[PDB]
Amino acid sequence: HMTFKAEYIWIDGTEPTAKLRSKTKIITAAPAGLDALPVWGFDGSSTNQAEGSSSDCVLKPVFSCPDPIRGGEDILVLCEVLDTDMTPHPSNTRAALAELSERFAAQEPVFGIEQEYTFFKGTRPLGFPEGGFPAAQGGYYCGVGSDEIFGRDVVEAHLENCLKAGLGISGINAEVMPGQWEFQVGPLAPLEVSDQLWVARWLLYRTAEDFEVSATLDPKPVKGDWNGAGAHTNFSTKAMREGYDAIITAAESLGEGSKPMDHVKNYGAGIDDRLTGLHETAPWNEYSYGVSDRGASVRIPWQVEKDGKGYIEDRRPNANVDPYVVTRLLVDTCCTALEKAGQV
Amino acid sequence: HMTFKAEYIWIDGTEPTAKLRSKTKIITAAPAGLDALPVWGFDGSSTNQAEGSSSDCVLKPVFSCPDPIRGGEDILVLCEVLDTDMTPHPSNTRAALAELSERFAAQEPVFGIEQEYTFFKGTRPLGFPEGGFPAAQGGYYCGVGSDEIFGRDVVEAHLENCLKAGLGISGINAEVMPGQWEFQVGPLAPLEVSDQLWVARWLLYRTAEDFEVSATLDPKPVKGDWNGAGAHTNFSTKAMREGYDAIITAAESLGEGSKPMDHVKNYGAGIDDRLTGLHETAPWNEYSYGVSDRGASVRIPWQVEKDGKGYIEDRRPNANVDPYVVTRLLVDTCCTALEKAGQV
Amino acid sequence: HMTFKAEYIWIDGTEPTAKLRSKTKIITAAPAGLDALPVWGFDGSSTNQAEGSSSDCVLKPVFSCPDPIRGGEDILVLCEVLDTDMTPHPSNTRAALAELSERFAAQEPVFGIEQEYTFFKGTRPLGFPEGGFPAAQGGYYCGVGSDEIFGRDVVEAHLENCLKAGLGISGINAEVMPGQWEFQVGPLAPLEVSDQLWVARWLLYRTAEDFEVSATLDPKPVKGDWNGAGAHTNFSTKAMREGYDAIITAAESLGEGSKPMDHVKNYGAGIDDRLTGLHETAPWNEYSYGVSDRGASVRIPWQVEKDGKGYIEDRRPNANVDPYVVTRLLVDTCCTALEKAGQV
Amino acid sequence: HMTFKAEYIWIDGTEPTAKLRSKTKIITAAPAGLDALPVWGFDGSSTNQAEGSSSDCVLKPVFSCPDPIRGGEDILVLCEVLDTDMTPHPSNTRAALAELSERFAAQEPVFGIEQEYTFFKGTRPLGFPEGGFPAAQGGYYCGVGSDEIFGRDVVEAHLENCLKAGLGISGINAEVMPGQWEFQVGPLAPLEVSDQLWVARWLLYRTAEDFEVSATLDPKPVKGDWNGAGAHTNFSTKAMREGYDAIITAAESLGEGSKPMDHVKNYGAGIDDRLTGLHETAPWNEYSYGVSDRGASVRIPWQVEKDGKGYIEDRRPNANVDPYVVTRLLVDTCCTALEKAGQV
Amino acid sequence: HMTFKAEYIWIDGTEPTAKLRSKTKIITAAPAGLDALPVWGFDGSSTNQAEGSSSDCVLKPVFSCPDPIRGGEDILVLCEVLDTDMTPHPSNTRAALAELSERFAAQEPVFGIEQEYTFFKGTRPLGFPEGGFPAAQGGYYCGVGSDEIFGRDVVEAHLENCLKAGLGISGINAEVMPGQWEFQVGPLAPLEVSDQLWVARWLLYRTAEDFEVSATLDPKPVKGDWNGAGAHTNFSTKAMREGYDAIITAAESLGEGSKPMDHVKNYGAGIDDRLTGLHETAPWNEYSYGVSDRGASVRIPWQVEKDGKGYIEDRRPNANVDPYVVTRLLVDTCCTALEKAGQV
Ligand code: NA
Ligand code: NA
Repeated sequence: HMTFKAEYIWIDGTEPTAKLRSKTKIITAAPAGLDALPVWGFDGSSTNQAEGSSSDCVLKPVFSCPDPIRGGEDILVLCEVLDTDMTPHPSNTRAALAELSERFAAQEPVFGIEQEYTFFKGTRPLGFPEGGFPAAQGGYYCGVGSDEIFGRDVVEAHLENCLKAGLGISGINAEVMPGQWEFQVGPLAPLEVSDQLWVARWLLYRTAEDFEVSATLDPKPVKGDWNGAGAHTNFSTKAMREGYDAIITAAESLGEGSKPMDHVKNYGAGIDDRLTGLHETAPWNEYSYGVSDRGASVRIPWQVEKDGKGYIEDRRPNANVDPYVVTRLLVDTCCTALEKAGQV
Repeated sequence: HMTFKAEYIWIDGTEPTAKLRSKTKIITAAPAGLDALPVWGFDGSSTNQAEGSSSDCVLKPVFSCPDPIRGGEDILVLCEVLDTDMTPHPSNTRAALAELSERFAAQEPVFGIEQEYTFFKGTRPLGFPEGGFPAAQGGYYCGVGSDEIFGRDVVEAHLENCLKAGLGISGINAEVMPGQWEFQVGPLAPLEVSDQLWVARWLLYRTAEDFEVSATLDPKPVKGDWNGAGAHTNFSTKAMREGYDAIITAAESLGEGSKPMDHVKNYGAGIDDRLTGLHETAPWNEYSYGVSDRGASVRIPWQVEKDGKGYIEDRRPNANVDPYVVTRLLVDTCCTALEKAGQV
Repeated sequence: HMTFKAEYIWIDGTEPTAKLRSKTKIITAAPAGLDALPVWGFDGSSTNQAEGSSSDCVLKPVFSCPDPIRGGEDILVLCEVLDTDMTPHPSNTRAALAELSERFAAQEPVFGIEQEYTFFKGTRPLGFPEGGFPAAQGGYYCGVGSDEIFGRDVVEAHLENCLKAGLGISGINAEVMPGQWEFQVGPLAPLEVSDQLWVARWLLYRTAEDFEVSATLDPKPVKGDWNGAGAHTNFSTKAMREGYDAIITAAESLGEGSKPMDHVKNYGAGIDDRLTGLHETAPWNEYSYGVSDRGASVRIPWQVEKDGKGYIEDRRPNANVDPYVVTRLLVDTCCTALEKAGQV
Repeated sequence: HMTFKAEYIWIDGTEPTAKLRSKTKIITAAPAGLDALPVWGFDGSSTNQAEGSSSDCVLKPVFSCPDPIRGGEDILVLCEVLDTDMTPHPSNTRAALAELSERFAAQEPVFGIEQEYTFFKGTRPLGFPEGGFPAAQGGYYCGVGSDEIFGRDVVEAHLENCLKAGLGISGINAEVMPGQWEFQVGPLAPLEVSDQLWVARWLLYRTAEDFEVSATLDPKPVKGDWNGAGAHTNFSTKAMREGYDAIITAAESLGEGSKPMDHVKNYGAGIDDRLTGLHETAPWNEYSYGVSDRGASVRIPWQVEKDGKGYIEDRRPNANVDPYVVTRLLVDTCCTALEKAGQV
Repeated sequence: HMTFKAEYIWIDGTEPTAKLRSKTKIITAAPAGLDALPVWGFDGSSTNQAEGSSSDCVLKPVFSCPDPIRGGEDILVLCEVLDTDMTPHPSNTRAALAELSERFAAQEPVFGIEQEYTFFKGTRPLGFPEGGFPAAQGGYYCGVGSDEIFGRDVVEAHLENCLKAGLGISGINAEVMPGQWEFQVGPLAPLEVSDQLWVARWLLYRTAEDFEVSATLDPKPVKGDWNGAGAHTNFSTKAMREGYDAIITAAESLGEGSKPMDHVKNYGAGIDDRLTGLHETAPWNEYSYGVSDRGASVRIPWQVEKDGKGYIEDRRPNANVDPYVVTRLLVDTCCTALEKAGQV
């Protein structure tokens, strides 16, 4: 049997937005999926999962895939973080989703996440001239040419790495702001879409190291009329894919009670800076939904309304949202209302 | 079974000159030609097919070829743009040509397009020294050597890419201005010549990104005696290839009525800057045709006149002309006169 | 017959800290393991193993592995240094360890060494800006991304080289200080852990040459709150892996008599700069041990205390400790105390 | 069936020294040698082969070989230039040589050309320091090492390309001036040597583009005691290869009548700058010949005088001579004189 | 039939120190070793083998090997230089050695040469900072790491090149001065060691060209306490390999009569700058020999004295010595004395 490299990847307890951590384990064993991979540990003081004298943390594999960069038999191992007593660590946001995922498995929730990000070279946006601004927006989005496209080599390398890892990438595109890009993950189950997006994020930062650039998931990287970075989330249940009434209930459910504030205060840090009335999308403090409405909080695509079935698009989440969090909330809110409505 | 990349390419509604757009779709299916390729959509506001609050657009594949850059099983997909009701979008200029292509199919129109372009590095022409001018024109055209040739690495990469894509390239050459180049598409039927030229343009910008340079189809990139960039168009019907009388009819039809202004006002933005009396070609406001006359609006090549059959060359179109448009006008004007004349 | 390259590597007599030396021998003989390798010699005057007019030294191979850098049939040969009468040279610290390894072979001592190091470009730390300081520590440790990760290309290259060399590397990680890294060697027998670590160090310096950077094993490369570089050593015997009783015995033995100073004055040059009271760990001048205490001289991990068996961690050795010396001392102190207690 | 690239190369009508021009034709046909290769055309106004209103020029293939740079099935096509009536264009210097070649085919004339050139980076000689002079000549000629050798990478690539092209190269060497080089073509018949040399020149400029340097055939690139660039020509007939009497006849024919100025005024532009009394060879205004005399206009090598048979070397032609011209003149003068003398 | 490149390499008549010259010959023949290779010629005026009006020189192949740089079937041809009458040219030092080799062939003389050299980037030593000095000597010799090792990539390409050439390289190491290196050739017969060392020298300069650095065999490249470059020579005869009495006769013969001055004045230019009293070795004006004496002119290694048989080491020759000269002088002096002594 063989010796291989295992990259253990986890999420820390940094505030307001948590960060990825990883280290390499050299494993000398007979290959098997996930279940044969050892739990591991690290020092919490260094990752804000203590920054104190009593937290030592345990790494528990939850997802694994091939390491496309290292190649060969090497693998990536996404972990959840546990306390020494094997209970979920307070930073752990996966465990809550797993519970809700299981609770609502009958409805078969499916997600697509459109993850945006912006390239930087140091403090400078990669698409910006030093000490200045590029031409106004219009030619960057879905663009071509050196004048309007920045970081394509990175984006292509990242896309190839994600596919080699087996992640469900449906597309990529260049965004409205120069040096701003998007990739779409899904359609997938709530734990699976969330796990893959974190791994895909890890691949983006990591791939970009070789090109000596940085990527940021900051929602408003440059102040002004320059475009924000979102993480639009597409969501449906079997009933929603079957009929239009479920589609309306889900959209209505998000507008009920404290749910608008409940989601928005968990949809990523600095959300007030990105969600303004004037550009995309709607203000963070009011909820709306509509057909083909890019100004609404939630959009129902024109095809969905025509077909009387489909999915809905939540345009509120920031590019820096935790996928474990956004998926949990939408499943908790929408699926609960659908059960009550009998639209299951 | 396989996963492959599809780059969906389209033309936007930008004024005065429309621009290429592209995004990547990841497709998991059994390969089949074009008809099996899914229709797609995009948000028009970002592409001047709204820049408003109401436009959603549909992508309909019309042409496909291998992606020479990605390689393997990856492909390029040229699309036309439709409204949600599947009617042509106002930006769509292919549909009018497709209609005219059908109307005159018995005459069998064929086109060759000589597409010129100029390399730039930022705001600087690639062949120009920073802050200055190179030696006057004369040694650049069909030249050799580092002193007189700029961007050959890009040009060669681009040509190989076109051929791998299966495009009908007949030749390439270095042009009169330093860092100015030409490639020839044809001979082809009107839709095919127009589609392939658009894909070849897209390949040019995209190929040049890797070399950190820009290409421009601006008709007069440098003011003065420096050469303009045209897209000279060669055109014929079966009757023109058979006999000389149809050639004179074709040449005369372009000078009748409002046809000179009708063509010239669709022959690209900034045509007044390129079409001056003094150098190439003829002034934009007067129509002339002649045998072997490079100062004329339309030239009859000396071989065509010797053989009593051949084609004609329209020297008026700018390098920034829409191929869908220039082909449509020539088919409309020339083929209509030939039908009346009985020369079909 | 065939020719292959052999890199003869040794440790000099430099003070306070000894240095690696190497040269290449071209061998035309039939390959066989270690025993067929010729003894060799060198000039001591140049290596601080004379600095006089009478010392000629003999190189005798003790370990060999593939040269991962040269590749093919080429090999690395680690040697010990002997006088011309074939007795150990005064610089030789392996020979003391070899006697003790045999004397206590029944206890089956095993070591793991966590070897930290810092990248430099000239006098500047690789993770530091010129003339300045980076953001405070926190995001570097086990990090990802260009803002926080420096020297990863070297680290992957070094790790792949160690594994190709067949060395027992258990893991690597990015450390608390920017441009600081760690690799873990073990678990291994005392001479074997010591031999492989020296070869791994040589591989680090040599691999880093290709990237035009430097590595240092200096214990406090930057003054202040910036992290020191250590070589934490994990140690156990069969009795220790069997029971908790040996662990207390092992931990107390290190605190008895002159053993704290006996060890500490051999635990690397400049130890007073790294082992300060205020942060990790304990002052270089006081010995303490405790369960899960990162501030102690010796820590008993929580898993070890829970299982009533395991190993102990000596947090005192500097990154510049000689592994032959630190391993010898721990085996000498702990195994002697364990024998007396009957706990073997 | 297959598609391949054909690079049509020709010589223009520029004065005083004509220049190479080239463009690419994409061919989709079954390969066959030269005769199946299409005639082509170009615009003369841009190449000093019109600068007028009546010249359209015809490209007629006369020689072809593989394209060593493009590789595969791609080829280089050397053409001669014709008027539209298929007669030789005034710039065409090949046709005069072809008449004369056939006229004297019984004597079997053969030529070898030692073609010198100098590398430049912009206005700076590649072997020169910026703003200054290198050490005086002596260590450059046939030298080795970075201090004395400049452009070898270009030189090796050019040689490998020529051999891949099938050209008759006998040798290369580094010349007396730094960054000055030589290659030898031959021994060959007059049309072939001239054709191959032109292709070898074209390959030199073209290869050098990739290294971002220039090559010049200027006879005196740097003024002063720095060495000039010549094109020494080796010439013989069957009678000359047979006997010494023909050699004397050949050597004497060049000194008769107006033949010295007749040749010299066609031996390249700026010949007065290179051919001075003081160094090589003899002054441009006097004819001399001698055995082994490098200061003479024409040299009889010592082996030729020893063997009583051989060839002669004309040391007068500049590096910028047209090979079609020098070969025509030497054949015309010597072969005519040999005929009159009866030594054929 | 096939074509291969032959690089003809020779030594010039430059004073005080001769230089390598080379040119390329293109050969079209059936391959065979040495005997099938054509003699060639060159112009002496350019190479200090005339600097007059009467020398044309002949190249006669004496040694050949594969060209490791060109690879494939291409070869290096080391030549000796002859006058046109086929007698040895005055610059030729090989011919003298060939005579003594035959005269003393019965004694079976054998040589090893340790060839030192220093890297330069322009006028600056490669290991020196611009405008200053690096740390004092001690860590460079047999060193590792970017701080102390300079030019290793060149050294490695060169070593691999020499082995591919089939040259007898026994080892390489880094020397006391930064950017100073050594390779050892031998043990071999006098003509073979001398021929291989010249080819190895030629390969070093040539390999170093690709890295854009220079190598020098200057004996004292930086004035002061910085180390000189020598060419230590190991020498033995069959009798010396058999017994110690022969060893003593050889060491004494070198101290007799005019032998110390005869050798020293032929041991390379600038020997007085390297051979000073203070340091290594002995002053150029005094002869001494001793066992293990690094300060003696000639050293008898300790193994030789222990075993009562072996070789001797002449530490006097400069790195810029002609191997043909040092080997001849050593054979003449020692072997002559051994014949008289009856120790043959
Ligand atoms: Na990050
Ligand atoms: Na030299």
